[PDB]
Amino acid sequence: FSEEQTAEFKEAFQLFDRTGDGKILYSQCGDVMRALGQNPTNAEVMKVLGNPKSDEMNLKTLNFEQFLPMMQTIAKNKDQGCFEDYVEGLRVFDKEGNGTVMGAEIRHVLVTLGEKMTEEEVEQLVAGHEDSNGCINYEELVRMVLSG
Amino acid sequence: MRIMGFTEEEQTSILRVVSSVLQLGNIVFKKERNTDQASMPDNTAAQKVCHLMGINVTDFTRSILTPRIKVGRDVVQKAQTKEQADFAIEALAKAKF
Amino acid sequence: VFQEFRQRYEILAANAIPKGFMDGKQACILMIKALELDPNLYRIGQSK
Amino acid sequence: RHEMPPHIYAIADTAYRSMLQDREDQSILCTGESGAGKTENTKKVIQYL
Repeated sequence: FSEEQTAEFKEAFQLFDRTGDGKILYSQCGDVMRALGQNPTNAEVMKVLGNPKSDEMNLKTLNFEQFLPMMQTIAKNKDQGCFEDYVEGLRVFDKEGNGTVMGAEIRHVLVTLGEKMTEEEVEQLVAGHEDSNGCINYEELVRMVLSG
Repeated sequence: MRIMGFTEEEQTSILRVVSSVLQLGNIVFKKERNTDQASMPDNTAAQKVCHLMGINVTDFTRSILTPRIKVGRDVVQKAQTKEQADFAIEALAKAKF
Repeated sequence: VFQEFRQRYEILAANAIPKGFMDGKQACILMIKALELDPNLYRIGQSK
Repeated sequence: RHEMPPHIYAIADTAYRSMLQDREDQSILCTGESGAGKTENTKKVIQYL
C-alpha cells in the first residue's frame, strides 16, 4: 500500500520484538495483525503464512519486509463477518429471546466450537458484563467488540 | 403526568401496552367445515402484539386456540371455536385495561 | 408449525424475509422458495 | 438425534426437548415379550432423565 501509515506500522512492528531488530514470531506477528484492526481467522493466516506447522510458527519469526505483502493478502479479504450476523445469531442462540444470552453456554460454545480459545480468553472477554441472571446483553458486548 | 412525576420509560411502556390492547382487535379466526375449531389464518397482528408484549407468539396462540384446562387433578387440552375464543380475547382486553 | 420453522431457519436464509413483521406462513413460503428445493420432498399444510 | 449415534439416551433427550418446545406432553412406551428386557431400558431412561 502506502507509506502513509507505514510509520505506525513500523513502530508497532518493532514495538513487540523480543530481539529489537525486526524479527517477530509468527504467532506474535499474527497477534499484531489482529491488533491492527485486521483480525482474520488463523486458518487464512497459516494459508498466507506458507502453511507452516505449530513448531515453525513458534520457532520462525518474520522480517518487516515480508510483513507488507502479508498485510496485503490480509487486506484482500476486504471484509469480515458482519454485525447483523452476530446480533441475529446470538439472538437466535438464546433459549427464550429475553434480550440477553446466558453466560456459561456462551463460554462453552466459544471455547468448544470452531476456532479454539482458552477459557480465560472468553472469561476476560465477558468479564465485567456479568449479571446475577447470568444473561448478558449480547448487543452491547458485540458492538463493543466490533467497534473496539 | 410528568408533573405527577412519571418517568419516561414507564410512560413509553404505558403507551406500548395501550398500543397492545388496541392491536388486540385485529385478531381474526377462521372456521373450517371439518370441525369449525378456532384457527389463526394470519397471526401477524398477534405476532406484533406478543412482540411488544414480551411473550412468545407460538405458545400464546396455542394457549388461546387450545386452553390447558384441568379437571379433577388431570390436565385436559380441548379445542376452541370462534365464539369462545373471541369472548376470551375480549375478556382479556377488558382485564388488561 | 408455521412460526417455529422460520424462527429456527431464518438464520440460514437471512436475506430471504423482509424485515417487517410478516406472518409465519408467507415467511416460510418465501424462505423455502429461497432455498430452491424440490416440491415433492416437502409439503405446505394449512397449519404445518 | 441426527448428530449422535443411536441410543435410548438420545430417545429420552428428544422426547424431553420436544415436550419442552411444543409444550405437548410427550410419552414413552416400551414393548416386547417378557424376557426381551423390557426393564433395564426403563430404569436406565429413568436415571438418565
